[PDB]
Amino acid sequence: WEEMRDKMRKWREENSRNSEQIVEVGEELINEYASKLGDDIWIIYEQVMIAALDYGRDDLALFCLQELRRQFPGSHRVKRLTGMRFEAMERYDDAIQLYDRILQEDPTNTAARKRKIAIRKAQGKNVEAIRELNEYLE
Amino acid sequence: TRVYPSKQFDVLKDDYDYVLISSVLFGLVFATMITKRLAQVKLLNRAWR
Amino acid sequence: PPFISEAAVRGNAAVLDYCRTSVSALSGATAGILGLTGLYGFIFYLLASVLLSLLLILKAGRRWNKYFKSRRPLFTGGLIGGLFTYVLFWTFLYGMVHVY
Amino acid sequence: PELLLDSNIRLWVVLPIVIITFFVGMIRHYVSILLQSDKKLTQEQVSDSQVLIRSRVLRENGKYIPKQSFLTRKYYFNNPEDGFFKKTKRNVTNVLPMILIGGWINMTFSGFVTTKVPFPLTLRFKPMLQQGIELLTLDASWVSSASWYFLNVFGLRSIYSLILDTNKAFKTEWEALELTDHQWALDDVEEELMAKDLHFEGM
Amino acid sequence: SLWKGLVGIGLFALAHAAFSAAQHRSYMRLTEKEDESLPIDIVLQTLLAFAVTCYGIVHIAGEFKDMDATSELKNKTFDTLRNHPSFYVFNHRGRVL
Repeated sequence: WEEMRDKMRKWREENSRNSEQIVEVGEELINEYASKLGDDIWIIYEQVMIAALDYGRDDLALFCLQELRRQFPGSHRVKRLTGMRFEAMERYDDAIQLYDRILQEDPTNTAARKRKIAIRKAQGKNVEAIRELNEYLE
Repeated sequence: TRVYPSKQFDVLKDDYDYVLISSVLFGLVFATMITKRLAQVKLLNRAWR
Repeated sequence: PPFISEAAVRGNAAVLDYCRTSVSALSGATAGILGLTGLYGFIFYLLASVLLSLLLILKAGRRWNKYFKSRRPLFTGGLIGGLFTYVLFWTFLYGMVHVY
Repeated sequence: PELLLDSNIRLWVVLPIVIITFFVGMIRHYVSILLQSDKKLTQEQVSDSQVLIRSRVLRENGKYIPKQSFLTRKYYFNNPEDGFFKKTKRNVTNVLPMILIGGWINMTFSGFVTTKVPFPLTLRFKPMLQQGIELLTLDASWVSSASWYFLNVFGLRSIYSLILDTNKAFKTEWEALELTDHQWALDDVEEELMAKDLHFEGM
Repeated sequence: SLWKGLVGIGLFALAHAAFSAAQHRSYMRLTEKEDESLPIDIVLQTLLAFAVTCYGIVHIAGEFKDMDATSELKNKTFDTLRNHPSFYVFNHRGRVL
């Protein structure tokens, strides 16, 4: 039965975004088996949230995010997940303030830049994204 | 009577404190459980900083 | 071969050490059981170590060079770290069976 | 094996010290985990290291790509005053809690004998393996506890595994990269490939 | 996972041998013979326990692996390689559903 766990791990390892099976198996394994699993569920939440964003639901997002919040209060990764939530519902400047903040309190943090760029690209603009990405690669 | 030319080298000490030694092993076992569950957590938290 | 993973390497080394540092202790306990002293004990270690190598060769069918480039680690392996452990189990069982 | 010893010795002085040392060798690992720190030093140094590693791999396996490209980057790195290396200018813990405990023991479990080692030892080493005894007649195989402790220490090392400057560096890279051959090394793969056959039998 | 049981059987038998030999030793020191060797049976028992245990521990010790990288690339395609998870964007068809 534990095969479900290993399949989720597989899809985590070799990035295989399809976000149809993932959400199913997640919501199955997000249940009581959680307490059985033991200190490993958190990754499964970080993985189900994104696939859910991909499926359109947005209802499971806040449940997973608030579990993450309550466990890891002063995190940075969950902040990135809130930025993701924002930019899916098209709050861009809010997300930019967020990412610039958690870069402002941690300059040597990459994910914020790599989400600023995803935002810049989702607007439609490319030519400035490229030079931003090169200034990063610099 | 009995005599002991060389101080009874093969009997334990006739003075042994059996309570200290049973108050030590449990100290270590609980310290070990402690510092097992207390490093897993700090490390996990290092991950999700 | 030209291109090496360098992770499977350490895995193989580990699954060697996990056999070796166990069998060492085991032979030590065996010797302490059928009590034999001085020289002969050391001989047993060598003999056991040799037998161990052979089994590995029989588990790595056909010498296959895709796992290892050279069979030296199977014979030499980790052989000093096996010694102290053999000594200890020898001593433990001797002091636990024949003296007491 | 000529003596007869109290079994209470086995019970209450032998197993305690094949246990204590094991749990202390575990605790040492866990506490070392809890101790180590980690700096956030600087963006500058991390970037510099990254580029130095790019240089390393260039010198190592920069022979699977077009020659002109290798030479182009080599020029971007070596070219006088444009080259990147020509513009930028700037035990005890182990041993001691093991040696402090032997002392405690030999102060505590002193006035008696513990066990026998089945290989004959040398005689001069007697006065420090027994340390309580006033026989000066025994063979030295009959030891005190401290020796058992140290033996355990050395014997359980291998059984935890089973259960668990800037500018000068830049210039040295530059100097070691000046002397370098492209050696494209791909110039017969075609024939070699179409030499025996194509190999695939897993469909 | 029968090899685990095999190893546990080897261990149990070996311990039985050790117990038998300790009590035999006591017999010896009690009858003050101190001349004779051990009975064969104990010896055979312990030796077979040793051999069997090694043959089982070799199996349960783990499994070897190739040291040629491309072995694990035989089964792989662009779809895995291309995703780049740290550059995701969701303004696409799926948001319809």
